[PDB]
Amino acid sequence: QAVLNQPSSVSGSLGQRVSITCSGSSVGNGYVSWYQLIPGSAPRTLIYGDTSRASGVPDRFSGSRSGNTATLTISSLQAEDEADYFCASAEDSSSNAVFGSGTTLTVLGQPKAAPSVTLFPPSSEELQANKATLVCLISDFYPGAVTVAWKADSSPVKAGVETTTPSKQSNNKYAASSYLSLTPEQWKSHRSYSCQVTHEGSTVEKTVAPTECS
Amino acid sequence: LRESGPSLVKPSQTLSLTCTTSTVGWVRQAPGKALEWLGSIDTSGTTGYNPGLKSRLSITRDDSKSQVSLSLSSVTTADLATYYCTTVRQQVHKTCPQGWRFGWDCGFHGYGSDDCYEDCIDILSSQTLSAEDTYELHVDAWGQGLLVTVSSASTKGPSVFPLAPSSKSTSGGTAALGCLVKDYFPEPVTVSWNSGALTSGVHTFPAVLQSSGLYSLSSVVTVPSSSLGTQTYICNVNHKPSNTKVDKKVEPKSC
Repeated sequence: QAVLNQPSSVSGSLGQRVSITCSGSSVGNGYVSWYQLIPGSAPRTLIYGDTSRASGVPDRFSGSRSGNTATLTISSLQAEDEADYFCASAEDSSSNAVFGSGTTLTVLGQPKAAPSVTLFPPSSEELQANKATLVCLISDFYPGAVTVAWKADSSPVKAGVETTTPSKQSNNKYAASSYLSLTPEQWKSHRSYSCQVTHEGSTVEKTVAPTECS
Repeated sequence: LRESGPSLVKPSQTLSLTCTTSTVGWVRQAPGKALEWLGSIDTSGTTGYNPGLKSRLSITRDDSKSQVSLSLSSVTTADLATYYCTTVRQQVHKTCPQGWRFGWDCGFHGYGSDDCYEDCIDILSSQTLSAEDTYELHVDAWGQGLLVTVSSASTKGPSVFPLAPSSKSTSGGTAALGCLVKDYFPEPVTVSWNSGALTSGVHTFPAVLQSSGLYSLSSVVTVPSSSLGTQTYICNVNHKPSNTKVDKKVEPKSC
């Protein structure tokens, strides 16, 4: 039950350097390895033995130690480095290791990007299955902070709504999704529905109407 | 390293997984939690286990079939996690205090050569301290990760609906089309496009969990607008927990 404590969040500027610390529970008897976890991917070993790089690890990733405190340094921060990082160490002849609390790295100074918003009304197939789901897809924005509101005839809607937290796309920009689950009767009981996406002092609103084909 | 086994195990039951290959360990991660070591086993069969879990943990290996096994008994919702098959490198390193030297570094190879000696050569029958141990363990390679849900609820396959583009939802040269994967359980659902040939502009979203206890997600691809009238786009939904594969062609709306 060795305690390897990391800062929960660290931020650095694009192209600059950043450090993620891994401090011990209190005689550092084991070496520290580091790991990179990008959602949707399996973990990636970066550093082992305090300072040795693994295979395919760029040179900007570097490790160092200072008595019970191991540091992962990323010298030239890139946008693809935004990820979760975990240190680890084995504290005995036991074939066991302990992982650090983890650090979520934020890369600032990336190009801001207004969101694109796509609003799909319920498909004819789903409507014929006696269901109606409005699907609001939000893509290609940075930073990854949006609030999503739904409207029915310009009246707010809070029930039957589900929204996903923004996550990175393959191009290092963010995307989010929101759903409005209705009954077919409710779908026709209004003249229009809107998805409103607020992002950095800007609101993009897309609208669909049961009386007009998408 | 191929994680195989059920994606759903009922409470109180014993989860059992296997990792086909051709020193292996297991790591897991519960949602919003740090990585958690589980155990490993080398060619000599020796086993090590996370002390807090060794009661329920059981790991085996068939060098014959090249298959390592994990068995976690009496599972609870606390064992809901992604389970990773790994490869481990372990190497204990021995060092002597500053000045002190190993017997073999002084030239002595009799009994006690691997201990540290303050007085080198000079009547080696001197003060002898055991060498200090520093342990180095790290995961070499990671498996893709099998998601194991722990719940009494029953498996349910997904219903897939098309997210078709229309004349007003285009973005000039580009257009969005997708698939809505509704009401499945448990996670995960994997989505590809055109059986893996279409990978650019594709984004598959994380799933939402509805008040019904069921999951839903969407996958979208940005394609050229001009090609829509004749191009064929198919989303491939795979839900291994129900052994369900659904391919759905997404056509543009006639409006």
